[PDB]
Amino acid sequence: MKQYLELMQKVLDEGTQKNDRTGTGTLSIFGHQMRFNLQDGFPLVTTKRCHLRSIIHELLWFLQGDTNIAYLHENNVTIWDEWADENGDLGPVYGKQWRAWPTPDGRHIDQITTVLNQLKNDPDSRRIIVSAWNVGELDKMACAPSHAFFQFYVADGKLSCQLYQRSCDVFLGLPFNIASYALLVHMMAQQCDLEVGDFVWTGGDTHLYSNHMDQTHLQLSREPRPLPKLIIKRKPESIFDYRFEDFEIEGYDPHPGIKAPVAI
Amino acid sequence: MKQYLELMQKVLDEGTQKNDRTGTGTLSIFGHQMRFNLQDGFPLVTTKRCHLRSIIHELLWFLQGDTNIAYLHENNVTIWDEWADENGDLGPVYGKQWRAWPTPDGRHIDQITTVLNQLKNDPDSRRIIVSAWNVGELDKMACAPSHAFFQFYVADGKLSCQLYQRSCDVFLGLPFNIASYALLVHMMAQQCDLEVGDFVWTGGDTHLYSNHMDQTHLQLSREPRPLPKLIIKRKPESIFDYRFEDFEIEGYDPHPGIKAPVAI
Ligand SMILES: *SCCNC(=O)[C@H]1CCCN1S(=O)(=O)c1ccc(C)cc1
Ligand SMILES: *SCCNC(=O)[C@H]1CCCN1S(=O)(=O)c1ccc(C)cc1
Repeated sequence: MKQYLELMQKVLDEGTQKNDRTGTGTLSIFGHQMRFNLQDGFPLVTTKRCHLRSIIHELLWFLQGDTNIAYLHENNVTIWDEWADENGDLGPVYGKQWRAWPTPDGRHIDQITTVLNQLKNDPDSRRIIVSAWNVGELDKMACAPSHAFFQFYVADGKLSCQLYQRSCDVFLGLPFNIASYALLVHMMAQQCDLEVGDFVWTGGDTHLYSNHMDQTHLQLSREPRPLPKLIIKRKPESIFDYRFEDFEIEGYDPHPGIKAPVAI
Repeated sequence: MKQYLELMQKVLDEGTQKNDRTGTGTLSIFGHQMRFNLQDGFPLVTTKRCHLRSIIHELLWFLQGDTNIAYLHENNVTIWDEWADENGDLGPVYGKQWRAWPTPDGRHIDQITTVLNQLKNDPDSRRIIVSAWNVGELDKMACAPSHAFFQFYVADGKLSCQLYQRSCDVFLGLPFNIASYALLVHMMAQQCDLEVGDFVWTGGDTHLYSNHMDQTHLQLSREPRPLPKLIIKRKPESIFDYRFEDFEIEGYDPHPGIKAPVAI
């Protein structure tokens, strides 16, 4: 997409050479923001085909609050396979913190139920937030949350959401992360009876891996296509009742997918 | 400063007229990002006289982990006085979370000491983060954090910092928050033998209260002056040992102070 393709070119032109924990290099910048008006269309990258299948399964898995990858296994989603332990456990990563953030005194906080009630009873709140950044549980996680904190906002009947992404693999993770959050906004807008507003994406350490450079150069030579349109075929009773088949993307016409080596 | 007046002009030109928790009335935009290269000068607003006295006191108080206004009220700092209980307590707000985030297993994490060690030993880490967003303890706090989460980053010997400010009073709070974090960045860079890089400010619900409108347009009729300069006079043994008198501002020649009323 245009903002996506400008950010890629910005990392190339001004990123500085950095080394990651894996000994692979990166070109990196710090501080970047893009805004997607979801009424202009579903923000799925069109300069390389992006499969939504796993994105959709992951989001539902998150909202259900389980962190073991058996559900992903049941639908053959393998994006989390390498962090899981022998029992398929990730520790208390995203979904555990979204639905059951553990308190000092033994209880759990359901941040999705909270934001849904704030959106419905107090939509002008300035603290309609969900944080995955549970400092006291970072050491138990298979990985520290990348897409770390998000906030919702309502204006003129429209629901917007901003994500702070402390660490961003521009080529491989970003298209995935942008779709995931746009998806959730549509879902929440429907459950709160709102229209969709903007998806504001803000990055911390925003980088392109050194072995993503040919694929980036190839992707910058293509021209973006008009954005697709998301169709939710059925309005379920609550935000926790979506099923994979509820979502359809229409008008998606991407250039060919581009394969990139994944860095562990 | 230029970035600061551009943000005021943006809220006035794009903002949505809404109300506050008290119902006061705001003009707000959702999502914004701006940058201050700290080698250009210490980002203290000059379109109205701002006093660094209180900001320094508040930051040393935060850094001690303190949440009682006693130290602030001794040094005639009254900015927290309306939130404090009859004992002067604010609850586990900012400084408590910075220095002793309570984990579910009964540990306490010192986030500042953690980012200090990560700056010295793993400056390329993509998780050098301090979060005040302790979901579990928000409702024990006199108010939920405004300047909720910040991240450090190092490139070419310079220390940068990005803050995610989930609610921003642009006219009254913002000048104080930008100067607070820029002072923090100078202190950390001093402790890690780094030079200062950029302060990146990102906002969530970013608003002007409607009783600050004439003050805001008064400010907007003035030209930004040249940025003052910060001189630190000593290199204390740790980031926790700075004193008020180690800090000097040079070249500060602001337009006149502009008073305005605060929100409850
Ligand atoms: S575990 C270290 C950082 N990686 C991640 O969190 C990965 C694990 C699977 C999902 N995320 S992702 O960054 O959103 C992602 C998604 C898809 C691909 C191909 C790579 C990364
Ligand atoms: S407790 C409700 C929100 N108010 C604050 O968090 C205040 C208390 C003092 C620090 N903050 S502030 O938003 O940074 C601020 C600073 C200075 C003035 C004059 C007003 C508000």
